[PDB]
Amino acid sequence: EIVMTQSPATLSLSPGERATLSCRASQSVSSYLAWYQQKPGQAPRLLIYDASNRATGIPARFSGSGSGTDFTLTISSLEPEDFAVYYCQQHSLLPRTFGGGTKVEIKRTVAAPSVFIFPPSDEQLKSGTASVVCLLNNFYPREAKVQWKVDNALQSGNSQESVTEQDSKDSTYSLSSTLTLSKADYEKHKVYACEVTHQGLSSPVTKSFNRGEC
Amino acid sequence: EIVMTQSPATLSLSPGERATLSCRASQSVSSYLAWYQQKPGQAPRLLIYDASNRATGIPARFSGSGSGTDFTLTISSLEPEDFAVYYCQQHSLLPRTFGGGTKVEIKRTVAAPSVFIFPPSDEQLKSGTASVVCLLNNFYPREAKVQWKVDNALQSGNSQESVTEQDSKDSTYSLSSTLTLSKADYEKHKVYACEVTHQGLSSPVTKSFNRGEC
Amino acid sequence: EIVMTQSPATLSLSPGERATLSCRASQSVSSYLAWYQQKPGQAPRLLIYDASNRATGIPARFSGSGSGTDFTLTISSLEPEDFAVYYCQQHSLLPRTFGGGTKVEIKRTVAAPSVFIFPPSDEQLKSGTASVVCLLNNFYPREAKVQWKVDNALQSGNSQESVTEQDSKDSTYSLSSTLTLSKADYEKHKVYACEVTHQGLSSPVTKSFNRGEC
Amino acid sequence: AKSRTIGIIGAPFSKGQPRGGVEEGPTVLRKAGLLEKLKEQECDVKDYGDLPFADIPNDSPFQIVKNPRSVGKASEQLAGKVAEVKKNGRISLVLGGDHSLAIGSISGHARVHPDLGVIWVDAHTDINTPLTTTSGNLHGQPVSFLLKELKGKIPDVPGFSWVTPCISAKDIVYIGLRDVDPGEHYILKTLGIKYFSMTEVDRLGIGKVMEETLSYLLGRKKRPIHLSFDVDGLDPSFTPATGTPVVGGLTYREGLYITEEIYKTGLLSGLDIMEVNPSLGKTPEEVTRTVNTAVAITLACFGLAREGNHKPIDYLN
Amino acid sequence: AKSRTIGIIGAPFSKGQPRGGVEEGPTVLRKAGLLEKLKEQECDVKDYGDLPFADIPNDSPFQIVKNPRSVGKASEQLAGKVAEVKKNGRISLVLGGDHSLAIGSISGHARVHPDLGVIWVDAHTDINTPLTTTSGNLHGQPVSFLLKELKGKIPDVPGFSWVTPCISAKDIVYIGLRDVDPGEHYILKTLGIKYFSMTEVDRLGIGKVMEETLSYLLGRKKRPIHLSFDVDGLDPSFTPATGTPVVGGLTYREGLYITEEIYKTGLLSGLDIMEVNPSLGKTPEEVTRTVNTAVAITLACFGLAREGNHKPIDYLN
Amino acid sequence: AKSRTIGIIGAPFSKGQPRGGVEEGPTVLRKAGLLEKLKEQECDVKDYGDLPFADIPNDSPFQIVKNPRSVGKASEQLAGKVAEVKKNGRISLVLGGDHSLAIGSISGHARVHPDLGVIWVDAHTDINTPLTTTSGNLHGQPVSFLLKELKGKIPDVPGFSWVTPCISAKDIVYIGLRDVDPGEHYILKTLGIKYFSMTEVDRLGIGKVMEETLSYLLGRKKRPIHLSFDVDGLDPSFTPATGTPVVGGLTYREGLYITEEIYKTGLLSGLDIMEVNPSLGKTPEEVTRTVNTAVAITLACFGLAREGNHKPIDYLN
Ligand SMILES: [Mn+2]
Ligand SMILES: [Mn+2]
Ligand SMILES: [Mn+2]
Repeated sequence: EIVMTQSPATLSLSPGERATLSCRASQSVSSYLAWYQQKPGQAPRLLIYDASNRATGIPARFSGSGSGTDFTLTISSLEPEDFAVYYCQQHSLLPRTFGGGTKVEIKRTVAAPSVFIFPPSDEQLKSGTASVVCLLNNFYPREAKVQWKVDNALQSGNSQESVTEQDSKDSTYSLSSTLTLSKADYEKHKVYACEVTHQGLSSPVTKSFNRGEC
Repeated sequence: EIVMTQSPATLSLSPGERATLSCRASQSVSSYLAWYQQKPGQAPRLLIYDASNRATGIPARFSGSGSGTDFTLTISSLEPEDFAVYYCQQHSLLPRTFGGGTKVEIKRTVAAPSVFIFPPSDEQLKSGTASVVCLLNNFYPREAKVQWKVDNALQSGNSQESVTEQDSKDSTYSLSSTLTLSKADYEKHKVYACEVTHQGLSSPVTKSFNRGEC
Repeated sequence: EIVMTQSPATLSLSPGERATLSCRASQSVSSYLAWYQQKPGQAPRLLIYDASNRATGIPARFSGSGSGTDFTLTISSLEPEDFAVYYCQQHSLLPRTFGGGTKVEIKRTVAAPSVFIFPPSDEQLKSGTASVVCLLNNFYPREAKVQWKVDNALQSGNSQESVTEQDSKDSTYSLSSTLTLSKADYEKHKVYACEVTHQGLSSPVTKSFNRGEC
Repeated sequence: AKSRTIGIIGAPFSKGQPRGGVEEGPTVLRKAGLLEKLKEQECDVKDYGDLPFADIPNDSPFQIVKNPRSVGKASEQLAGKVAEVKKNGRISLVLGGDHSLAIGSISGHARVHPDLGVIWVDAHTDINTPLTTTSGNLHGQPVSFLLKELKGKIPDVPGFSWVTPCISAKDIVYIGLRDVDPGEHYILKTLGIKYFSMTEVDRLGIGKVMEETLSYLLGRKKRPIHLSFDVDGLDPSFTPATGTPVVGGLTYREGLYITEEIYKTGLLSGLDIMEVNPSLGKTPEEVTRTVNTAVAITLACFGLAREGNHKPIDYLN
Repeated sequence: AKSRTIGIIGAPFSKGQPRGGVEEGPTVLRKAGLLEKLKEQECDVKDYGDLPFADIPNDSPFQIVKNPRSVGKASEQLAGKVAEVKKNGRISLVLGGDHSLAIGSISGHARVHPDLGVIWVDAHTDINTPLTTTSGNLHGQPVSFLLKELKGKIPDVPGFSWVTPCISAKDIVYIGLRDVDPGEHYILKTLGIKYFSMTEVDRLGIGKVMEETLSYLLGRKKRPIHLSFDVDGLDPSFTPATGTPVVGGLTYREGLYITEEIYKTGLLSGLDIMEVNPSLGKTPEEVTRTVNTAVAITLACFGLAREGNHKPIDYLN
Repeated sequence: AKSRTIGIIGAPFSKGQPRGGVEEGPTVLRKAGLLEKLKEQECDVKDYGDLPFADIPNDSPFQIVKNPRSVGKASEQLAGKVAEVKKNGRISLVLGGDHSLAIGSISGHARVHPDLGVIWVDAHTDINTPLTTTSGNLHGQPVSFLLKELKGKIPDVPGFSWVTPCISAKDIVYIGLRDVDPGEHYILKTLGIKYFSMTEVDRLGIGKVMEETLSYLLGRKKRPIHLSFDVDGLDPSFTPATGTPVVGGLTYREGLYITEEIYKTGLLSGLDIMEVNPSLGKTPEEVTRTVNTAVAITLACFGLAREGNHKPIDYLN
């Protein structure tokens, strides 16, 4: 059970020069591990098969080194179709541990989320529930906060968030914490504010409404 | 783990003609299973040993067929001593799955429960508890409801029911939901109604009292 | 899994004559078990190796008998350095069960605990918690009680006790129940009494204060 | 070649033994892929599918013998199929299933080769009559229908009227006997059938036993040899998932040596692999070992020597 | 018959070995039902119960030898019982327990048959003296009390004053040696005792070894044979629940062949089955295999041939 | 003595086989304490440490042969060390690791003793060329570099330019063949190399096979014998934690008899123990059995007879 530690946790790079990646082993694998291309929603694909040697139709730019504890994966000529979660994985020891995950993002600039809270529908009040949805939209990076305020009461646990993938077009993100409440706790209050703290935001943006306003 | 599904879940038959029963297998047992006579509170007894052939002192009327997925058990000449939970059980596959249970009842007519709620004793009030007992008695079939009402509050969970066996004499049943409460929750209310809904009842019969009446 | 039952649970003896100890087996070990000297905070030490025969530097006084169900351990010439938890342990059956524990105390007389309750610090009120500490000190034996009173409310569960070892000097004990509360439940009350019931005490001694007194 | 020209007959059959599950004998062995494991070396592999065995619900038993008619119909169907595939000049690989199938296997083989011999490798003799049985299970009674010396001693069992006793007492050699009934041992000493129990194998060694076996059967006349095999004759350390597990069986090495000597005769003409029960595996590992054991026995029957095998061309090219 | 006329002696004894649990040797073997497994064939089964062995609490050891007196009292009681049941003309089946019981077993057998011989099947020679021991355990020292050539070399052990050395160095054959002390191997080469370690069995085969064994013991003079057996001489794949597990032992088939050849002599006169420890079973399955192994060894001692056995009457009736 | 004078060479090496973990071969065997298990009997134990094997990152493969240069550097370092310790007059105990180490082992042994012979005990011949391979793994190709008859048939593998073919086709005996390639069996029949597959061992018995082996190698001329051993030739019931588990191997008793006969020659001059993988143990119990098996093989190579061994002085004192 040799722990494989990938030294870049994630990476963001606007498409360009060498974007070399790293994975370390807990023991001496000695050039007996492989590199992988798990694309989002896809089957993984072999990049490097034994610490180098550029497996079977890999284009021009995906060398790597190692031998035998801390291994490298050189993304030299970035080619932005290659934005995928990458994986070192030892093989010549059982059981066969994978790496951690090497989500390669894009580094445009830090942008502000266009924050949009949404009341639950009256159809949801016909369902006897209430889910307040606070948008975040068209921003960078994912490093955000949502602090729900229920007549200005800092609440969580009733709220499930939702992270879009990074867009191919504008490299942005979109969040939605979903403050799912009962209808009874919904009727107890009106001021439903959503304190959103993001780096592109200068302030913790509190997007609010009143129960029955919109 | 071949699932044995008995096609009659239960059965009720006032004593008479062919009362044939059924069990299906999940695979092809091919005449390699047996029939059983678990009487209430008794050890089970072998009826048919291999899909037919009327094992070793079975009287005159207990044939069956099959071979090899869905098997039959013919109760042709009913003989009302034979009211017992019956069982198909595969054998020639491990592990050896039983059937579901074939409680054979008697089909007299649908009767109304004589409903009798009972206050907890003051001796139970000396115990610091309270259990309200609502009878059902001398009815048919078991398909009943009890809706406790505590100053007319539809409650459950504090109530354990109790099902008599079908009588040999009058083929009836008797129920008692036991609304076991604390003494404190007992003292909070008086109107202790027991909404009993049964098929022999024309109405949901609500048998009530007041705390301190009887 | 032969259960080894030591017939003295504990023992207290002011240093003197034969202080013989006992252990019983669930089966016939037949002189195939050993005696041990787990001193407090120490590694155990072999006393008797096979039901007798005085293992390898044991001084003069530690014989024992048995053969083969109920075994003895004779502490004949007490020598008060020998106050340690003692152990029978079968060996010639797997798995190898130990005894129960033979804490040898000292029997001075029954003394009264000098009881001292202590308010939580205001530094603990700066921590947002509160732990009320009620001493017992310089008494005998350990058989005591603490009944916390929070504006005279018999509470427990918020209280962890703490038992000193028997002193080498005066053979005494010291207890401290630690009524750990929230600061909020602390602020709800003042009269923080500690009903201590001990044999050396003639009465259940209730040591109290008020929140903000000392 | 003339050897390793195979007709494969699967018989998902269980009605001659109690414990159902040997119906998945050919299922597991084909999904173990015996075909592809033959197709490396020069094997004329030709499956003929599984046989559709009818389910007669009114299979009324004998006194002790139970299910006579569906078993007899099964072996009659199998006798037709074995005679069919031995008209093709192939080697009749039949595998089930239990020993009741070996009746029709030897029957259809004797329809083509009446001069055959049987090597019945088994923990048991399986020579029981309907009279001298204790269970009545026909997998304990295949051999008695096929012996000419028990003619008249065989009752008229319903479903076995087509059965002709085809071999003599000298025509058969038992190897691996360690679970023999008193009736079985009495008949064995009665007819003077040549055999090899575990005693004589532990005495002489498996090489001397195989030497004396081939000297007894082929030292007189070179004749087609119908190896009919039970997996319980091998030790249940290798084959625990068999219908009749009896400890102290032959070793895996010994059985491989037997089958290699049989291939080196080249007069192997029909193979029967029975009592394969994956449902009696306590672990799937037990099933895996037992199936691999049976497959390796079959491969060494069809040329897979432990010393190695090659196509007769140069490889230093 | 003259053979398989059995006196059964159970000895729930453990005090000659460290690991307690072989007291439930006769308990498990009798609840394995060796009696009923003898009662099919013509066995004059007669149990004589278990022996009440006293517990002397002051069993003061020797230098290295521990518990001399209770073991000596046990073997003296057992010597009386073995001589008693061999006055009955039976075959003394004694089973425990450990090898210290075999002292009194051979003693009471030599009281009736002074011309006996011993086949000591064991992983060990167990020929240790009180001087040449490493443990002092008397189950490692039974044989040295019984050898006339070690007279004077045996110290005066408390509890063994009744012991008379009854056999010579030529009177005993070891089979199964794979755990031999340097003192044991020195004494073995000193007295010139005929033996068969695992080396010579792997060389000659178990048939040639049994042939040479019976040629050495009975080729000179037909004499009563006292097979004294240890279960560890068989391989711990079959017997893992033994007191001294040593890998590389004899196979189950080999031990059955040994006991079958001993029955075919018919001069078997006393059987000793020791080192049966159900408490050393890691699984109950281990206990089950080991007990069934020992029972099958005993049955093949008393006529259960692997080739089959029958009552000498017609069965085709 | 002249025998059991040991130089110990540990090689924590894996690059000639795929499954990493045989680097902890000498680690586990030394922490199994083979040294102390030699030090009871008269063993001149002298370890020489482990060899520092360099990690060449640019070990560019051949067509199918992978990692040629680090393996060649490893065996060249090992050839120097083996020749060094055989200048000391010791017996070169080398243990790894895999069969690629045996190249340099036999190389450095032939630097001192050009007249040697090889007993290659293995499930495999390992005689593959770079051309006739299927994996390209050099533990499947050690023997072909060392044969004079394959000169020219060996391509110029990078890292093996120092390798001199030192033995002839008559100089080597295979024992334990049960997994042989068609290329391997073709070369084996081509050169006429004397061998002993599992077929001939099951025929003749291990005693006759060892007799014919020593008659073939030492019946002509008494010469230094380099036993190079694989643990997979023994059955994986005893050694499941090997790199190439092939069922139907030799028994533990058979391998002990082999090594005892080799010690009784006294012409053993170099021992190679390879394919020891503790990481392939499914349980630590598997690792424990396999390691104890290999250790007991080594002890029986260096005098530990199953019949017993003693210092040649009196013990009755
Ligand atoms: Mn069979
Ligand atoms: Mn022994
Ligand atoms: Mn190998």
